Amino acid sequence: QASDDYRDRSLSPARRAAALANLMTLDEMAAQLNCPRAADVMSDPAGFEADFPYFAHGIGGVYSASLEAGPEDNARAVMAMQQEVVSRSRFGIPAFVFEECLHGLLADGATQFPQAMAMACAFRPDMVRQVFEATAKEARSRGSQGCFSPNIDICTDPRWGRSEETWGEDPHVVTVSAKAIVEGLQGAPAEYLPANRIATSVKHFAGYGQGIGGRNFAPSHIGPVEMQNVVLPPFRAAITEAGSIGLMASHGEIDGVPAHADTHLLNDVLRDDWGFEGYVVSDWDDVRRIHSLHGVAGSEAEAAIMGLRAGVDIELANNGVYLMLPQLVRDGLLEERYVRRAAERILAAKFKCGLFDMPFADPALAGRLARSTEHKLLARRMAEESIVLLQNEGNVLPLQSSAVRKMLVVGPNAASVHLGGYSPKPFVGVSALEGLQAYAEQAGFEVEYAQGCAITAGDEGNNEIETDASDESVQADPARNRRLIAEAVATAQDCDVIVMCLGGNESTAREAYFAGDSRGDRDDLELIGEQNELAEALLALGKTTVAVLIHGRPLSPLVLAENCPAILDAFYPGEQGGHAIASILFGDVNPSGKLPVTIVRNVGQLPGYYYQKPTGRFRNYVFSDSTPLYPFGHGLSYTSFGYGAPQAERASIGLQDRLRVSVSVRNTGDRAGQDVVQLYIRDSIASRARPIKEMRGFQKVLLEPGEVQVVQFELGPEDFGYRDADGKLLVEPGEIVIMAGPDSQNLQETRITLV
Amino acid sequence: NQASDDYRDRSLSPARRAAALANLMTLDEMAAQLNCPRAADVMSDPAGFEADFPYFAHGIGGVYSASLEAGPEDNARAVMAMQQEVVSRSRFGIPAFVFEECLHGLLADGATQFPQAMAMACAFRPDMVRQVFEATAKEARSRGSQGCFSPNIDICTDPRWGRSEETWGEDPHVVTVSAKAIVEGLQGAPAEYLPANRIATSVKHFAGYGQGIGGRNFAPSHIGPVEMQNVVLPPFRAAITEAGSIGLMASHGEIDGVPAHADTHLLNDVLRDDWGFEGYVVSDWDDVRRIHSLHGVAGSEAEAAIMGLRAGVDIELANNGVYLMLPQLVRDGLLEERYVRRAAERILAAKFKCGLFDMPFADPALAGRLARSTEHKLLARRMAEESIVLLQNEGNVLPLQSSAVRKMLVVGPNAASVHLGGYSPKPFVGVSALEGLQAYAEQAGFEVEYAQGCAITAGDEGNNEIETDASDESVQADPARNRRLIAEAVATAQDCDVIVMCLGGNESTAREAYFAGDSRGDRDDLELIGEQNELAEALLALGKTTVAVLIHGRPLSPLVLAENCPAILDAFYPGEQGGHAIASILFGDVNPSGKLPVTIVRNVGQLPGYYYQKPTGRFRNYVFSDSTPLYPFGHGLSYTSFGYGAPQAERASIGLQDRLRVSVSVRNTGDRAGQDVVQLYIRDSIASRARPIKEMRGFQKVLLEPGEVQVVQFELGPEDFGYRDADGKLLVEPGEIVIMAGPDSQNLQETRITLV
Ligand SMILES: [Mg+2]
Ligand SMILES: [Mg+2]
Ligand SMILES: [Mg+2]
Ligand SMILES: [Mg+2]
Ligand SMILES: [Mg+2]
Repeated sequence: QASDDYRDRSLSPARRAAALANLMTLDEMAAQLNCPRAADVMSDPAGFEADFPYFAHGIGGVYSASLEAGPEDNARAVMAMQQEVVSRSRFGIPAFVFEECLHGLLADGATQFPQAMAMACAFRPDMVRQVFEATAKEARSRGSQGCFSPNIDICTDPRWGRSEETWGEDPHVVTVSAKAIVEGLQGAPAEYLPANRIATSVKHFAGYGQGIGGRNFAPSHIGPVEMQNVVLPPFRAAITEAGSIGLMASHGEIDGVPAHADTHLLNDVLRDDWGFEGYVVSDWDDVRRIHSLHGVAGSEAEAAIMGLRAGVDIELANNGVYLMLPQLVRDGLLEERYVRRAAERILAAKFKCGLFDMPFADPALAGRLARSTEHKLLARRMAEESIVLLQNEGNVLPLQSSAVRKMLVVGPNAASVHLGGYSPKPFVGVSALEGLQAYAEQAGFEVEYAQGCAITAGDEGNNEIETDASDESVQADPARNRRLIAEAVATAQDCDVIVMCLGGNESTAREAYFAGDSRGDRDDLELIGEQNELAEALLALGKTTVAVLIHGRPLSPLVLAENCPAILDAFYPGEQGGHAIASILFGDVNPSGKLPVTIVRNVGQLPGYYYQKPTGRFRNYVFSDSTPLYPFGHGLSYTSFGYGAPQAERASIGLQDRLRVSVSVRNTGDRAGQDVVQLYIRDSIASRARPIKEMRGFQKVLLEPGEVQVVQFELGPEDFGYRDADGKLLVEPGEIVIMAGPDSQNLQETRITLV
Repeated sequence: NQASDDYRDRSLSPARRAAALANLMTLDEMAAQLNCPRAADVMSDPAGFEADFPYFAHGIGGVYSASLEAGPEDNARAVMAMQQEVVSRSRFGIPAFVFEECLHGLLADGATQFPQAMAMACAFRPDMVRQVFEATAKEARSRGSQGCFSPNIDICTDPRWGRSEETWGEDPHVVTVSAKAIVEGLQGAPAEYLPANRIATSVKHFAGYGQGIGGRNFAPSHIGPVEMQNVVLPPFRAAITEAGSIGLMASHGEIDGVPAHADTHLLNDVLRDDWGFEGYVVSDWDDVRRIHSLHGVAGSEAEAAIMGLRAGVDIELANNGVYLMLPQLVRDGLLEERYVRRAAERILAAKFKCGLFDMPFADPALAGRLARSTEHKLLARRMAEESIVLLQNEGNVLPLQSSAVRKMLVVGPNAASVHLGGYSPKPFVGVSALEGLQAYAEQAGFEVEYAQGCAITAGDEGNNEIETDASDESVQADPARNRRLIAEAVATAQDCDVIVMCLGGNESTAREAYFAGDSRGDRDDLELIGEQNELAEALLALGKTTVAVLIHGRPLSPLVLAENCPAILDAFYPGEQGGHAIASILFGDVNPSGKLPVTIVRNVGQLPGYYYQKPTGRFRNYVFSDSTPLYPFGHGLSYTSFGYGAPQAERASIGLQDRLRVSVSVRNTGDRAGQDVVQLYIRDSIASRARPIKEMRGFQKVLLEPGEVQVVQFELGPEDFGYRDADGKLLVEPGEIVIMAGPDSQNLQETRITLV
């Protein structure tokens, strides 16, 4: 360690970081803890230094350097900025260049895969890794070596406008997805990142999705055992198994403790229990908000101090409160060892991502990868694996294209592309209307379009031209909608097939920003506005009619589910989604998605997530069907599947043993198809009450007609036990019920005993 | 505690008499004091009961619900006979605790039915609350009951909960103030022994029962330790450590996987060690067994008994309970006898304190004089007059003028029926809205007609006087029949110049969802159920003078009615004299002065909406939806008007341990006398843990003549300005406190002080 040299590429990132940090002044180390927006650094670095003198020593990171630039211009703009940063540091430390990679890179010209919750419907973690390996390549070639993704929050409240960012309600699903995403973006765990990979910052640590009322920023009520067995597991796997380099903290509070000042979470759990060696980044301006919003720090200075000592390493903010850290050290108010501790984490991450050893970006590579043929094909395939068949009464689907003459494609989400939050605007891709038009051209039937109704005012017809940004969204006028509905009814008279494209859009489910009176959470889970009136008016014509749901949050479409026989749930299907919808509507693709959330019947029945305690849904609501509209794991096929009971290899095992379980699944229908075999356990008696069922595995299987297969699962003590308030795994003797089936309701079971 | 202590010495303290007695008792005799089955089988056949349950050879801890279907004198005599059977079996003559329900009066045939608990919370008259429960205790003790499973001091944060009406609202200060007045009314002011004609309280449900997710009865609550210390516990802490509640009952539910009936931290560390409780912990009905059979935490019934007893449950409320295994478990070596002795001694000390050893069992003739006495009926009338809330009075439709009315239509599902709420004797006995208005018309010289309007539940139409069984599960009223009933009321209304709509919910749409079968009582919607809005809009379209009176259990969010009907009274369940109090307020003889003790959200999708949000709790609003409350906490109008000055603190800066005087002037700026509730709130601007944007710390109902001014005085201190950490330690921190005052939680002026 005495001989350690930071210029030695054969040394580990942590040892190069320590050797470099020993050469640095207080001001140089403190500059590494700032991450403003890139825009003002890129446009006038000399003026940025004038306004923010720390920039004489370089910078920790910048956020969103893509700006409005296409792939090659983005790469060149980052190279130019990096040269400005590296020229200011005595040691040539480049900036981290942070972007969003929720479902593809948030940058002009980049491939837009289906939204996270859409992809969660696929139950194909292998394809999730591919999607984010492709995202990483696009990001890194354009100069970004880190991102503020994945969102591995748990969606327990679909009122939340950010639900679409999550992989659903289930800890197992969110955990498996977390690992696939981190390995996709970073590569498999290694001392150094492979080339063409980027650092992840798993967010938001921890409990952000449990905000009361589904209101963004609102406190979460999470007990310590609930924290350990529901909310933390995806983070623990992302950190301790897949090796995520970064982590982002949560806006919110738990029991009065803001996450950005939560030493128990940010230090005791993350550093001591889990051994995290990467960086903790704040969410936007959330260190200041320990004071300005939560009222826990008495000033900006004290907020800076609380966040740093709690364990936040780098502040994502313009003119952040971390700009005060050098003077607070020099004034005696803050121990310099906390500046050094954070800067050493940042530096080791920068070494591990190759910043010191590699070019800044690769403009020509960036141009080849962006929306490449291979990446668009992947986005199409992901959508084909994700779309969920909710119901198909009377086998209306698949449509037979030879028997179609004139199809009406109608609805607020027919002609527009819908990509979800964190997508480059304007949206680029294949709307449902365009997918069906292109399919009709090949198949030889006619397609007619009608608006039907609007969801938000001004969002009608095409989505190709960039809609007025920063303009506040307004609900669509009901009177105009009823005239649009009558127009659609009239146009439908000579159509033999109606395809209604309904749901929500990026204005009715969205992140409610801190500024002003920004809104994005809903107090109702039905289809908003006049869409139900539209669907009823079309369904009354007695035509062959189906619905395709395009939307962000999980929706509870009761009127539609009651009156429309066939419903496809596509969430946001990505830039190739329209082709995938057409292929599924006509049975060229057999739908195979399953719901990664429970769909409750109405918002007054929340919470409805499937892993309730024995008392959680013990009592039902008066005069009201209290069953879910669709249970977790639900999804139909154009074929049928028969299941045998789960078979354990032994009837009894020791507290530390593993156990093999097998399930026989057979295609009992007419068409090749995929089903998702799902494995659940119940810990019958426990030292703390446990859910009535908890998913511990799943497996999507392709089966030809009449084909039968034995699907194998392996469970261990990490599956049969639970973690206590301190994170220690308890395995206790007694009965475990083991359940398997095609969803969380149609289960068969066997029982084993732990001894 | 001395060796000379003698359990027969009435000059000794209850605790010392209980120790002296316990030293004389066997394991089996002490264990028998830990059982509390339902009274009926003990009373009907005591020899058969002892045959079925051998511990009864040594007496019994308690019985539950001995009133049965008997009136006051027969009640008192039936308990005397049963107590003689009990006392004759105990080697030492230990009588039974006789536990009844006293939620809003004694749940027994012929007892005075006061307004429901949430209704009475609207009155902001804790002095009258104390009187109401003094009257209730008299009626209970004279009939042989010396303990009750009351008050319910849960916090109503989720109005979907079918038991909302049993609580005193959402605010910790209000529920704390109410809890102390109830305990001091039922038990008397804290004393070594209960005075005559008082009974023991068992404050329930410990702790967090109201926070069950989904508003679903029995469902887990998610409560952090600081929230628990500053929201849920303060009423229990005040009841236990200040008012001296002798008993306490635990909760059905779990927090973070820990059943409350097995929560050693709650039942021992906080209740025994931190607070110094010396009374008894009684289980809720069969909840010790359910540690095993519902929660899945105990591996067996024997393990459940052990968990409950060691956690700190002293007496099991159950038939054929798991505590019947306690003697054999001690003898088998699976349980230390000292836990049986710890529990039985608490029970015995409570019995001494309640005078069971030194008093007659009951008093049949006094029981007959007290039951629904003229003084108690008048108190029930006056309480309703103080509780009914004027929600809105657009254009000053109220008060009606009696001399100006000719023909009034009284219409709606809650007009002709009496509604008293859960935990009331059936069939209900009282003055319905219709009857109250008919009697007012007779004296006033105008006509009244009645129409059903619509039904809420099928078979519940017309008056509520003749008895029907509770074994017919309730079904919702038929919409087509209701539409015909709406048309009929429309026709009847054509000749009426005034329409009074009696709407809301009933004891079937808000009720306790019981354990057995598929019992239901919680709602996933807060609007008026069924066709009541249809009925209301049909009558409003006629253009006559129309007012609405709301009669219901849970807080309701009647958006349609709030938008379309200009004058709304909220009566909750106004007790057995409620019909008269409603009529008196409709015509101006009483100026309404109730205030809401909960926040009323616009719709169930905006829950939670309780006012004391953290700064982030309602930081963001719902897309395309008015996210303000429909009515804020503390809201209530008047037939006069009140002008408020700003709160004035006596000092701008005080020390951490100082008390502070604050005054608020209020002036009657209208033309008739009336009451208002002056309300004080604080905000701790900066705190080591984030605190609510405002927290009620005082209130005072005032009565003012036209033009009269009063300067209301409040005093605040460390317990008001600070907050309790996760261990219960009061933290007071230097820095700014905002002090706010006004007639409700939204119409406030403020001043700022500094703690140094
Ligand atoms: Mg929506
Ligand atoms: Mg077990
Ligand atoms: Mg607890
Ligand atoms: Mg109701
Ligand atoms: Mg303070």
